Amino acid sequence: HWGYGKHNGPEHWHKDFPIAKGERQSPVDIDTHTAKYDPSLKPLSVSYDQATSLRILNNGHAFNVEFDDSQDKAVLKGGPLDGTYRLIQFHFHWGSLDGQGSEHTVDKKKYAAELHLVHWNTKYGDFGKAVQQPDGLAVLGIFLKVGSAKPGLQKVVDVLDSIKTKGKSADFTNFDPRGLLPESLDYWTYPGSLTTPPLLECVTWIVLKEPISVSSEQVLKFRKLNFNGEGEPEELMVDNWRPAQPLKNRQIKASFK
Ligand SMILES: Cc1cccc(S)c1
Ligand SMILES: [Zn+2]
Repeated sequence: HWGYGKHNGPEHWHKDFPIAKGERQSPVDIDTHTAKYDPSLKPLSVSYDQATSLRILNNGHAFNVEFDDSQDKAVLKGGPLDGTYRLIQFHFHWGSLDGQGSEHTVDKKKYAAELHLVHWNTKYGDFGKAVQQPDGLAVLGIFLKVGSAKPGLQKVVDVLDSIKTKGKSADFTNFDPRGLLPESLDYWTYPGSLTTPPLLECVTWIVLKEPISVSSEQVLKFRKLNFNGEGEPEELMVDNWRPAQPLKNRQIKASFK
């Protein structure tokens, strides 16, 4: 099955998921000089005050912090979006070395990691029906650079020892995702896809310009997770990023001058 190694990595995924070579795949390189400012973009609204986390799960590809999405809590709206998108989970993609890890790049620059806060369009009723629609998802993408620690991330780092291997989960209540946000909500936006199989083309990407800073110790703890299950040969969970894909017939728009 699919993964990030030599024999099952991104260059292989198209054989089980032909949409890998589709018309709106993600990630992409953001060429800052050609992303035009769009003064019709409305401002972005991130309302996370009532977010209710439940659990953290090592899925053998990344870890997911999962939210109760059964009520109208933790919503993203405004910016490029029509209507309201509900937070369901967040996860990260990261490298084996600080020089690589992000999925989107900015003028070919790779950041050490990238956070994806995944939201579904509430007009479609739940996540499963939303990923059958071209405007079913909105992903807020946030870059991480290594410098000062992010205090808001430490509760995640500290729980990773309890979900080292594929299939492990842990209770993870009362985590506040506002502590993972940078100061500015200036962003780039474009239509794209999940960056992991099944690579579905459902996503309005909203990629923040301002990275957050995490410490070298915080990211080193991500790199101690495992892709394998318990009792299997150890394969460190590193380099779980897909490289940039062809932009094709797409324009990237900037929310800021
Ligand atoms: C499940 C899911 C949703 C959105 C983006 C990614 S990379 C994955
Ligand atoms: Zn992702």
